[PDB]
Amino acid sequence: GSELDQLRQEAEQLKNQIRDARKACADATLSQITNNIDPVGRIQMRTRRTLRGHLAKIYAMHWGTDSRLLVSASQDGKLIIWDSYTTNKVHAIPLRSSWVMTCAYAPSGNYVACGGLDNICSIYNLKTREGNVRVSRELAGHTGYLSCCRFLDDNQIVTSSGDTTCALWDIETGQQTTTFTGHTGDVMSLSLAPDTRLFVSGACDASAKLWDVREGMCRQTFTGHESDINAICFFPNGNAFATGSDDATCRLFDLRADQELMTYSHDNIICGITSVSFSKSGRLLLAGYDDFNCNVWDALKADRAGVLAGHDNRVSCLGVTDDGMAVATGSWDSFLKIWN
Amino acid sequence: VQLVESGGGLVQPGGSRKLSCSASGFAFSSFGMHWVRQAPEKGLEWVAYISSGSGTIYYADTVKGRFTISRDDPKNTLFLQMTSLRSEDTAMYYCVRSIYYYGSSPFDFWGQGTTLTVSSSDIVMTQATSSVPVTPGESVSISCRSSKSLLHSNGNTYLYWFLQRPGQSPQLLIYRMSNLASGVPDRFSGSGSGTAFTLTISRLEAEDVGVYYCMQHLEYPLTFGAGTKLEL
Amino acid sequence: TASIAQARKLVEQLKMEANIDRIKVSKAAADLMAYCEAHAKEDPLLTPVPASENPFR
Amino acid sequence: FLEIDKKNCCVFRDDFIVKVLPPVLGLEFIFGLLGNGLALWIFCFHLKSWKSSRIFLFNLAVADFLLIICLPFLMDNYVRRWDWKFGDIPCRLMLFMLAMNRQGSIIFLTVVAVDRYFRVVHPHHALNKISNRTAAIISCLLWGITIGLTVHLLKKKMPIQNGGANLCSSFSICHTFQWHEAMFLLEFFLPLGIILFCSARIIWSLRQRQMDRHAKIKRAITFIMVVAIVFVICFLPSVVVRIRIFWLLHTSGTQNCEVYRSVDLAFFITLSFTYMNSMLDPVVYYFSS
Amino acid sequence: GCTLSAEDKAAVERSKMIDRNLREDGEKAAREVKLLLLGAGESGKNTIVKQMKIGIVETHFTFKDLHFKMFDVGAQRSERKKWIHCFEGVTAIIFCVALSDYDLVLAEDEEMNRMHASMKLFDSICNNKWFTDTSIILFLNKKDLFEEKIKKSPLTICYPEYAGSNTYEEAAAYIQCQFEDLNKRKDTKEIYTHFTCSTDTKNVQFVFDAVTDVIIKNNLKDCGLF
Ligand SMILES: Cc1c(C(=O)N[C@H](C)COc2ccccc2)cnc2c(-c3ccc(C(C)C)cc3)cnn12
Ligand SMILES: CC(C)CCC[C@@H](C)[C@H]1CC[C@H]2[C@@H]3CC=C4C[C@@H](O)CC[C@]4(C)[C@H]3CC[C@]12C
Repeated sequence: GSELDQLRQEAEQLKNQIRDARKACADATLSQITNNIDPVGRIQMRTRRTLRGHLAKIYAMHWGTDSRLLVSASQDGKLIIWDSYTTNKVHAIPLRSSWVMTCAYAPSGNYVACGGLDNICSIYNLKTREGNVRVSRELAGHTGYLSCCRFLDDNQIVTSSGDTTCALWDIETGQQTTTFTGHTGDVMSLSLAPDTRLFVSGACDASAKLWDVREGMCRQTFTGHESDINAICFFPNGNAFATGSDDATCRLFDLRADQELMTYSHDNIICGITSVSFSKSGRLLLAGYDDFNCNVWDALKADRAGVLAGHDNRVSCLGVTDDGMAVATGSWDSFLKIWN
Repeated sequence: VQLVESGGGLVQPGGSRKLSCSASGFAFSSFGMHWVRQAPEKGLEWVAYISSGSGTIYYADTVKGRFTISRDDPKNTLFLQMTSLRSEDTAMYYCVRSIYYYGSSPFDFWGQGTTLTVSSSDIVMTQATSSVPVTPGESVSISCRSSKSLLHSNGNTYLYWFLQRPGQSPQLLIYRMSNLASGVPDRFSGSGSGTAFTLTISRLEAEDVGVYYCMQHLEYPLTFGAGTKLEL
Repeated sequence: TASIAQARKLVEQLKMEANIDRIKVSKAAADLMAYCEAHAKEDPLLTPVPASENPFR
Repeated sequence: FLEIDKKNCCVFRDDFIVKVLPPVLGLEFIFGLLGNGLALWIFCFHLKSWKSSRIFLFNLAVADFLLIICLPFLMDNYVRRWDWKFGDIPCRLMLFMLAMNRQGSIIFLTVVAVDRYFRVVHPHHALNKISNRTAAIISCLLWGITIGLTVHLLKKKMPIQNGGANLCSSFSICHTFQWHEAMFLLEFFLPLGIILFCSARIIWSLRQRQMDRHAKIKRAITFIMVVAIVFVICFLPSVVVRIRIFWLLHTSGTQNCEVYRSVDLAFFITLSFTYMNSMLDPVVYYFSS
Repeated sequence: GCTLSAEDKAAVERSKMIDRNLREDGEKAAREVKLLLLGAGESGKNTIVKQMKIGIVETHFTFKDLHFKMFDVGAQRSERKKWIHCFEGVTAIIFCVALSDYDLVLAEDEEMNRMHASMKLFDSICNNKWFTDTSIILFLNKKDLFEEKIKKSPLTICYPEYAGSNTYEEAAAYIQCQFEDLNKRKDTKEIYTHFTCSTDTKNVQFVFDAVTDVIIKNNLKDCGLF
């Protein structure tokens, strides 16, 4: 009763204090100081390859770490591994549950991870002595659908689900080692830091949280959007990250100065974003939309400098290689394309 | 994982024969399969190749059209049929498995082969040495030379190094002249360029005694050099 | 009566997230500018790689 | 009029064909040209679906665009009262395009009506889900049984002396059994026995399931009768005239040709109905369907 | 074949066999009927499954040589706007409503009784953007107990604006019309309504007939005739 009111008032003035401390450290935005440099020219990228063979909507893709192999997942029930240079197919994997929503590639090349809408995260081994792929582990313990997964090393993995929970799993033993709690709504995405001692996650409560893998507690919270967060990614330096929301807006957040840096939006874009990704030097931000096409933003001046318009349905997933040679986009039309 | 060959023995001068292998322990339906000769006290030379799906077949120009490879995929049984036999077919035949996709390491598991004694252009691979005496602990080298470049345009170099111990079947050591097979120590290394190549050992143990062979896989026919033997 | 416990957890969190070190925004944005300036020659997509070594021709 | 090509044939040339046929073909050419040109542009630069039965209408749309550009030469032929001033070679193309782009419009006018039958009375079938690269095999074979029966009009020398002028005619009143004639009847009688059965069963099976209340599937019954009506209005009038010709050839021999003096004239008007389809084909199948 | 090496010519054939398998597996997914099952908890979904029994739960059965797969999502408890578009291309939606619940009052907010929640859920799933061309098969459940519960207590408690005689036939007819009045498409959408109470083989036959009509119309539209 009275304790409830006093605690609520205290927490509210704590929120006021956080806001005032955040506002006292801002004196100039990114546009002011970057108003000096020269804009990149219009980027023309052509479809160099077209990977085809999926029979339904494509939901996720991930680039292998050698910049030549990639994996993709569709509601057809298939997980496919491609060779980008020659357009060859290397492996096809059948799934037990058709309703998949994520996939990931291990940074060594030995494992892939899949899962969605079944509360499970399955781990497959690519390099076995018997010439096929068989399921190596099957992590259970979430009470909602899986919306992202990323390998930390060859024996750890991090997941986010629809029960407003993130988890860290030791694949060897098979149980959660750390549980990350604190969102109030469904968690839609996560991304790992370059050194893998931190990660960021984004949820349907219109906020983002930074987590510490070692000590397992929330470090920092980011607000400013107005709808779900569908996509999130780190800057190559590891000191910034960009979010893509459901209100036709992208945003850039800065870790050491917990502010908002810049907004990527236009008055003729009214539909939401599905995917966000960065360039090798962090000069380009690519965003996938559901107006059927992709957009390229000069990530330092907030103006559009290209369009990847070659898809017939919604653009669901998107990625850039580790050397920066190509871009891949997958679509609800069941096609994948590579741009250079 | 294992391959079991059968069918060998003493045959009449003019005759026929049938050789099988049973594959147990892996996914036989996704492996291309080779047959490979080796004469007594001599090198080993390739026979024939059937791919996964039984769509492509390659034969040995010394038996081309006089042999036949065949496959039974449901029951995991690979066949070779010698329709006509002659004096110079006295050897021992091995069966080797191989898979081709980006990053694979063909010629992994070599089978065990069966002996077969009969009653009585192509690239040039040359191992100039025949025997090498060397005491343990000190680094050793072996050399192999071609009649032309094996470096394709895409960047590969289809040179293979592998080893036969005294009384044993061979095992892959180096595929594509740079890469190391699975289960073998880092003591071995392969280097070279253009047409000339060297295999080397840094720390010498008592398990390296044997005979080394170099192969090329640039195109058919697949050609082997003579043996370069090492002694303790 | 779980409301007091949830409030305790929330107020602990609001205590601790108000207790970090902060820097200016101009310094970090200049750090972004520097990381962009010092890697410009290495990203193919920005300055188009010559047609003689991209493998997607 | 009795001339000898290799047979005993009558040939007539009246100052009446020039009075009626040129304007009729002008109407049948100035409309079919645009009617199939616009349809054929839409079927390749603005139709972005490409399912297994818009690659059976496309063949029908390219089997009558070719019997349109072939018409002005025959118009020239009649304006001059059976007088061919365009040399030997075109007189063998222009009698192979007409007789092959006509039988090749019937064939793709029947496949549509077997497609529909299988869609309606026999759902849950394999044949309704075929791929559009296994439907082009059938298109290429149906373009191969068409050309296969019309080549024998190429291996001849049609231009023939008629005393003064030259006649280029695949149709003549001769007294020998041929194969072109039997084809003229077979192109009509079999597709009738297919289309009528299909259109009766669709309409019956779409109304014993009480589905005849939705306002769009009560419009769908009419466009299954309209198509079967403009196939007996076009192709039938010129077939009973050939039966009449056969009866005239059989009741008396080819001894007094002027007996045919009337019936023959009628034929070359009624055959002008066979081109009529090719202009009201792309309105009851593509636009108003 | 000319530029390719000898090892790059076996990767191509491997990829072609992968293509063959992916193609031949897609002809078995397009030859099965998919249904999405919805209800309001104890709405008889369990017994309606029981009469047809062979995270998300999947049931499959067969009748007259036609494979059916029901997807039941009653345990998700998540925000439905994030995964409702996965079922965009199903054949039909089966909605189960128990009409022995005109007297029961829902627990969470005692004022509003359960059938009002059922009509809310029907009106929410019927007018979705993802299901604009999807048909809805409606089952009205527990009509046995309705007959005993209607005579003692009038349905005026839930339907004060109802002027009848509390007679079984017209009360049920009023309820069925009240449900079918929630539709707002009326041109590309049909609602099939059935009365069921532990009845045998009538539910299966009803589903088969309704799906046959759905597929007949879909085929007729596929060629441009509809
Ligand atoms: C005479 C004839 C000819 C013929 O050309 N005769 C010459 C003109 C010359 O005409 C004659 C007349 C009398 C005597 C000699 C020649 C062609 N087809 C047929 C048919 C036929 C009827 C139906 C069908 C099916 C319905 C599809 C097939 C063929 C039957 N008769 N017949
Ligand atoms: C769409 C699928 C079902 C194709 C079915 C159409 C096939 C089976 C049928 C329908 C109509 C048939 C054609 C009708 C027209 C003729 C003219 C006749 O002088 C020769 C046979 C021929 C050429 C038939 C060949 C076979 C045919 C094309």
